[PDB]
Amino acid sequence: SALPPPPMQYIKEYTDENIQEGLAPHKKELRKLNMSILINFLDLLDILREEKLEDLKLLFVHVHHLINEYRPHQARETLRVMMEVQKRQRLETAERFQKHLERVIEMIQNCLASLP
Amino acid sequence: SPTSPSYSPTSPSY
Amino acid sequence: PLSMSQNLARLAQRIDFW
Amino acid sequence: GNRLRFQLELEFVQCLANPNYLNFLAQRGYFKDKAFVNYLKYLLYWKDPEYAKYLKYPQCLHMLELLQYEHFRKELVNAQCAKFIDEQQILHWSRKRMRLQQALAEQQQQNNTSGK
Amino acid sequence: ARLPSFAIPYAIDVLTTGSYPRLPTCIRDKIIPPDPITKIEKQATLHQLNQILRHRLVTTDLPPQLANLTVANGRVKFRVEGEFEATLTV
Amino acid sequence: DRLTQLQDAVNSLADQFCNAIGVLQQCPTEEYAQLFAALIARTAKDIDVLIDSLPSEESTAALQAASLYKLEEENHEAATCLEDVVYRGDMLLEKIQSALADIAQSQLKTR
Amino acid sequence: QLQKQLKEAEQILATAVYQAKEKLKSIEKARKGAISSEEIIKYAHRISDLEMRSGLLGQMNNPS
Repeated sequence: SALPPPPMQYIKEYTDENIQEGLAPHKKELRKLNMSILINFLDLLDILREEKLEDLKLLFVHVHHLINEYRPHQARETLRVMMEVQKRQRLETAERFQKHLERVIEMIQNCLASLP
Repeated sequence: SPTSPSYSPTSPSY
Repeated sequence: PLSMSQNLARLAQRIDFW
Repeated sequence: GNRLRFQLELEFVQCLANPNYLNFLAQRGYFKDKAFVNYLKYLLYWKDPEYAKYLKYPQCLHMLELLQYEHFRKELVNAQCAKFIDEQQILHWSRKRMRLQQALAEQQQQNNTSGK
Repeated sequence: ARLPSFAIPYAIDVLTTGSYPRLPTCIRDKIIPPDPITKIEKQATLHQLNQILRHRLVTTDLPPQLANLTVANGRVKFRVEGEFEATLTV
Repeated sequence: DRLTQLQDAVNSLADQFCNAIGVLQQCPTEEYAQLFAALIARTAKDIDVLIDSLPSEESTAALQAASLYKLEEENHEAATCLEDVVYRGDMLLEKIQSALADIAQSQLKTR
Repeated sequence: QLQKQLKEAEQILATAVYQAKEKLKSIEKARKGAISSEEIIKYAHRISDLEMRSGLLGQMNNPS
């Protein structure tokens, strides 16, 4: 049987002494592509090889890498919003606590104004 | 946790 | 899975004077 | 080793993630050398901003965590564990399932919306 | 075709060193090493307890036996002349 | 999200291109032909998606960094104001706690 | 009445303080490299036994 491995080795010498010295070292575009894709499937249906089959492959891989590309844009956006909703709560909670603190400030304030 | 037949051995791995 | 007040129970139970 | 011990740790952890690989290490019979304690630490350095910018298994952390508290090493003499702890990982491998469904409900709720 | 995996989440979390994916309603993991201790916070709770004990004393209908009332660290003190002391935790 | 769908749409595109032939290459006889009228009709509903999947991306996306950047500072200016509040509370309350210690001790030295 | 008023105002603002400390530990480190991630993006991307024994290292350990 093959196996799992051992720990490392020069894991060994390390004890208080060593480590001291062993330290640490174009979308609408796509639209063409697909409408085509429709169309190519079509012709494929049409006449009635290798030539065609590989064709689609190329084309599908086209649209693939196409969308493939697109993905990290929305990635960024996720960031954009990520901070943005950070801002979101940020502001909410701020004015939140505040407005409360106010109303209670009056609460205590009139409570003492309730005293003469 | 012991959902079933508590007994298992440390490393008798066969 | 919350409360500032709850903490007081768990800290109170954990906390004291082979 | 110069450039190597670099990647060495890199791996060593990277695989320290999988837990079996613990028990492997464990009922293997190791956990008796502070050089492991160090090695903990030594790796543990890994938890640095740069430091992970290669890493692939964000289990690594929890690893160190566990495998930082000797009690884990104490416990892992067994795989029963390996079920349990490994069970959480299998359950996690979630969001994709929610996508397929939370929609699904969206749609039904929409039936209700159209139910009005 | 695919592998489209993007996931900023842990990407953040690791960017902050690491993440939540251990045990949310699956706490056992951290759990199974029993929870630790704390010394830094061994004082805010004690002081807040002392203050609410003072407040209960305000909200008490105290009997005359409360004299020589000294407040201490997590130990309510009521010493009488006949010298039985109870440090209970209104 | 919505990306992954377009990926799902491309997966369907092939998937279709296959079983939409599947039986055909392997063989209710016009019923067949409606299995097929479908087969396409499914392809249809897909292409539909394609179409709708489609209207989705927004097109000068490079700079959106620099937008983020102006925004970055925003997040910062949030930092400023809100934290200032934090201190403001910090201060004010301080007084409350104060007066509190006052009463408790004082009244017990009154009661 | 004062006091209970306080009580609230407090453990409320306490609520704050929690979310706050989030705000701090973050706010130091907040937005590292501010692109600084994109790697993490693809990173996780291509991130996402024998495998491990496709251990470039262990692969060095073939005997050794």
